[PDB]
Amino acid sequence: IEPRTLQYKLLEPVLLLGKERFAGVDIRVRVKGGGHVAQIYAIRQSISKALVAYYQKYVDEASKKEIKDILIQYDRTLLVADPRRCESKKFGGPGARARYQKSYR
Amino acid sequence: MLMPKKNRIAIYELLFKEGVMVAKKDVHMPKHPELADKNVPNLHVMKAMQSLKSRGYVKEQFAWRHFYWYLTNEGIQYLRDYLHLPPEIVPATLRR
Amino acid sequence: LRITTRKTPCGEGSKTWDRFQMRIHKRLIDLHSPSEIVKQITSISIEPGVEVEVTIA
Amino acid sequence: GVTVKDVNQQEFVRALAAFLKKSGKLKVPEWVDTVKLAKHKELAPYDENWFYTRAASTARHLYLRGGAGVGSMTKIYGGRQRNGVMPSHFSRGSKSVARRVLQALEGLKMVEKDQDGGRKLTPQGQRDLDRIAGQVAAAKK
Amino acid sequence: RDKLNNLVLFDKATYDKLCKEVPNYKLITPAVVSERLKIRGSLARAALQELLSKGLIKLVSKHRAQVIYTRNTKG
Amino acid sequence: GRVRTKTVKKAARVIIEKYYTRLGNDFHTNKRVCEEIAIIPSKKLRNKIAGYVTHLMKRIQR
Amino acid sequence: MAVQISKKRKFVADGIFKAELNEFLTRELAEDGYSGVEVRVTPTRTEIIILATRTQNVLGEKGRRIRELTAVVQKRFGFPEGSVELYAEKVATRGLCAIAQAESLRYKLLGGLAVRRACYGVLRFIMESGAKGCEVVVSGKLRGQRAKSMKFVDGLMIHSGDPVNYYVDTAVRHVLLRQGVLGIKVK
Amino acid sequence: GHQQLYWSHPRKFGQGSRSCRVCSNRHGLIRKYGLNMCRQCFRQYAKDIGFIKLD
RNA sequence: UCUUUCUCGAUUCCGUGGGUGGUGGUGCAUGGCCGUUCUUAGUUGGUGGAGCGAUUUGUCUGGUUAAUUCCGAUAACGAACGAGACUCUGGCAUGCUAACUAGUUACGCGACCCCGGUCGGCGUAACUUCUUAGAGGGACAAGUGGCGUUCAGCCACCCGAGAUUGAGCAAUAACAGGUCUGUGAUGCCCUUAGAUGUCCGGGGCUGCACGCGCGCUACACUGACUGGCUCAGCGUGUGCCUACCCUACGCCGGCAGGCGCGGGUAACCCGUUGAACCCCAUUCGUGAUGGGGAUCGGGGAUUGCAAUUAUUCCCCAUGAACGAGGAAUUCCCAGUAAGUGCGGGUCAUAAGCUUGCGUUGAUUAAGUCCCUGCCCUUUGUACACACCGCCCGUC
RNA sequence: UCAAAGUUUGAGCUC
Ligand SMILES: [Mg+2]
Ligand SMILES: [Mg+2]
Ligand SMILES: [Mg+2]
Ligand SMILES: [Mg+2]
Ligand SMILES: [Mg+2]
Ligand SMILES: [Mg+2]
Ligand SMILES: [Mg+2]
Ligand SMILES: [Mg+2]
Ligand SMILES: [Mg+2]
Ligand SMILES: [Mg+2]
Ligand SMILES: [Mg+2]
Ligand SMILES: [Mg+2]
Ligand SMILES: [Mg+2]
Ligand SMILES: [Zn+2]
Repeated sequence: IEPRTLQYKLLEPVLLLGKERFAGVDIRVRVKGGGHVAQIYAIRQSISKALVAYYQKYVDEASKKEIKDILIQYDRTLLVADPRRCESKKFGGPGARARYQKSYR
Repeated sequence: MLMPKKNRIAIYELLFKEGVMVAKKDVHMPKHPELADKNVPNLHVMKAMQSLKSRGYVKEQFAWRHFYWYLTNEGIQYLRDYLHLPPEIVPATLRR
Repeated sequence: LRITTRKTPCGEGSKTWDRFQMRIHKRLIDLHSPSEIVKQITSISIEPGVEVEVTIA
Repeated sequence: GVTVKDVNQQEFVRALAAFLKKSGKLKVPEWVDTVKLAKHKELAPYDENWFYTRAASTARHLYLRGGAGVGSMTKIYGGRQRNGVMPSHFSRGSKSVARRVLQALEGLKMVEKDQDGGRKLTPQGQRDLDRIAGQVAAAKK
Repeated sequence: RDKLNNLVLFDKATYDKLCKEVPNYKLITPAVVSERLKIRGSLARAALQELLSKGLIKLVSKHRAQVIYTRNTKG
Repeated sequence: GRVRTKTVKKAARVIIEKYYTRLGNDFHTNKRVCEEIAIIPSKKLRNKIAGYVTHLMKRIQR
Repeated sequence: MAVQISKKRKFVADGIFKAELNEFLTRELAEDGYSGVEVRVTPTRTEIIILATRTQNVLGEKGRRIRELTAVVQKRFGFPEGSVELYAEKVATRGLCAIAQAESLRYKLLGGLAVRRACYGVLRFIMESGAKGCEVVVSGKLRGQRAKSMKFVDGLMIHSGDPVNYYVDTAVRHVLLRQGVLGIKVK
Repeated sequence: GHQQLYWSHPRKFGQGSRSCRVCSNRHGLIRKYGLNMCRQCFRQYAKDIGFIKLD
């Protein structure tokens, strides 16, 4: 699965929850927006949500809480969203933050 | 300013038939835009109109690149005196 | 529609720039009806900013 | 079975170049030796039978998305004309080499000019794609 | 200030030295052999690809930028 | 920092001082009170008014 | 239509028309008490409202200047004959249209009424009308070579933001005095 | 005659060829969509034209 | 201009009155326009009080607040601007209003692979979940602890999809830094036929022993050389005059560029906005190296009326220093700094200007005012065109 | 529990 350099990033939550939860599912993931890594770190969180929603939605909720809590006890970024987005270059300078270069001499 | 006598009389007639006139201030014009049926290059209309102004016949205003001239009653009466027309007929702005 | 101008008269003040947007909005309505009734609805209820273009077929 | 998405693409191009040579019925151009891959490129392609490698890639892009004309294959196949001291820009591939790769695959029945324009992959082409997919799949397996 | 004047081809005695010693290093990269015996990294890559052909070294991770091979697992 | 302006504060003292009984501690309910009785054009103004009006009601109830 | 012009191009042509008209009537009713324009671009007909407070006085002799203005608009812009028609509407808040009241005052200043008392008088007249405030900056060089500034300010006044766009009426004006040229910044 | 002299220099392209219909200047002509105006008149007339400071 | 002679028919040329023209000089005569101070938290009337007066108090020791934000102390009270507020954007709305120029969920077929799977190959209707955008609605310190008049609220933690989304505008007052070099923007002074006008062609701005500032490229292998693979966001498209449209589909040249039919004036055609990076195997090999691409010979194209100061693009070649930055100095706290490409204005060649667009993605600090600046209080002053100050003696 | 820190066109500030 290219890019193959970012695969273990993809399995971290899969390894965290284990194959027993995901075993009953097969999931294709459609991706759009952002760039390649941004989208990769996106589909990471996406499938873990879809599975928690699967047990919370179509079967009993104790499965949703146990999965979700194991997730909370491992790592909070899985739940707290990255709001981070790329800042635009601004007029009045050569770079992003700088306002134009003051030039002695 | 070299007019053809034909233009002197037809241009005075133009001033009569529409009491008022507008024109772009643009020396570098082959043809006049609003009045493109005749060639009458904008420089011709411009220089004649500034000559009329000089003798009191048009009211001046200038915007962007464009003069704006209001023809006065002295102008209406002078045009009909030159062309020897009756007092019955009028421009479209006078006619109602 | 996006435009970026300088405030300065000369060269010499600061070099300042605008970030001018201009949005242009399109709605469109399709009816299945004779022509005269639609002419009746269309004549009434329009205001200056709006521009209506009705294709007949 | 398997497809291009299933394959690791590097050994894909080497297997397909061998596969197309085995067929030996592409009608390779006369100038394959002389030509350089883009006016913006410096050396000729590393693969010796490179014209076959781009015939593979162009066909496989037409599988990925059909209707890919010459200009279309050059946009997808565009990149940095690293201008050294001047700033970088987008640079199309070479026409003669791209147009002849597409005309080569149009010749040997891999690609087909569909009605209402653009290429679609022909019955023989989709056959060859999944067979060489199985061959390369067996290699990586 | 410093310069690397590396040899393009192995002598026969050096060939015996390779056949003896190189499979003993735990790190076998073309660059490793290049720094120790003052030889080029590219022919070094071809040499380690040759210990592969003759069947002397196991690959850990080769990659366009950087390759790594070793003597096969020791135990 | 979420600090109350003088237009925020004076409004909260006027709200608690005139209708201490209607008001209460919880924001979202006494919000319904504030939007009904007082016509606040902006929702941000409404909600801020209500949140300082609430905490102040707790001050007086204390 | 057969000419089949683009959306993007048509709308910019509209913008240039608008800008030229605003400039043109500012130039026209200086003497007549110009108070803005309103180009209600309706179907077929394009209503073109002169704005003035005393519209019958600014109108003059029997509707003369208005028939020539309607004809002028048609002449330069190329309207169908009688497709565009001008209407000199009464100004809302008749004091505050600055360029009407401020320019008339500019020409009052040019006529020789003192600048302080005249601006005070207009601000007072328009205050009796019920204005919120002003901050009138009249730059130049007066009673001397130095660049002295007059500044007529009163009432509650705000400056920044968007709200100002439809809160503040603004003007920039040159005036050709006997002594020189005077700047006008009307906020 | 004068008719073959008066305006004989070729004006086919560039901001020198076309010019602002306001300024007659060759500085910043907005040529997109045929606006054809200099950065100064544009800054002057943007509100009338409909441009707006959204961001 | 000369010998020379023909048209229209008083329009005009030439004088004189008088205007008028002038990219004349002067933005240090002017209007107007910028930056920085200043992205900080500050500023100003009224009435009353204190002072012969200039002025002060209001505008505070303290708490508090991101905030001259608030509270409370209290000879003051009520106000104003600015901050905030506002407008727009992001986000919560499977809710209202809704759509063959948007699709949708139910199935079936067809070619093949081992019933199904795939397909921008085809058919079955409603609807708006997705899509598009109007109206409404939506989160607030909502929970707690210390601390505090148990006030304002802080800090920390909990609680949560949001507990600062991000802009635009931006106070009073400067500099005697700049703009008459955008215009019939323009004051004053001067000029106008034996002209300082103007028109035609051409030039300098690109003229080069020398130097600087903004910029561009580097010193390589965490990388370059050579193939293949992959998600975008900014965008545009045939014009009043106005010469150049976006472009689908098959052929020709390495490149500039050449021949058939189409869609589109545009959610219909461009266009699934066919980006790079990423990802894989080679090749390079630590080299002034394929690092670096300045300079230029000879030639082929296009852009243009016209380029010598190479129009641009193209083809082959010579190939400076530079082996990671000394005293110096630019840039940065979160998707930021930094890598990397992509687009636009202008736009004939088409981004070398300039201004955006995506894409990958840290360190450090939660602190302080030492440096550098800044803000307040007190203080001294012989300065007040204000330390870029004033000011002293010999010769 | 104190080594030092100088100057600034003649070419026009101002009720
Ligand atoms: Mg690509
Ligand atoms: Mg001055
Ligand atoms: Mg305000
Ligand atoms: Mg001066
Ligand atoms: Mg604010
Ligand atoms: Mg001027
Ligand atoms: Mg010439
Ligand atoms: Mg290395
Ligand atoms: Mg080189
Ligand atoms: Mg060379
Ligand atoms: Mg003393
Ligand atoms: Mg000392
Ligand atoms: Mg001096
Ligand atoms: Zn301008």
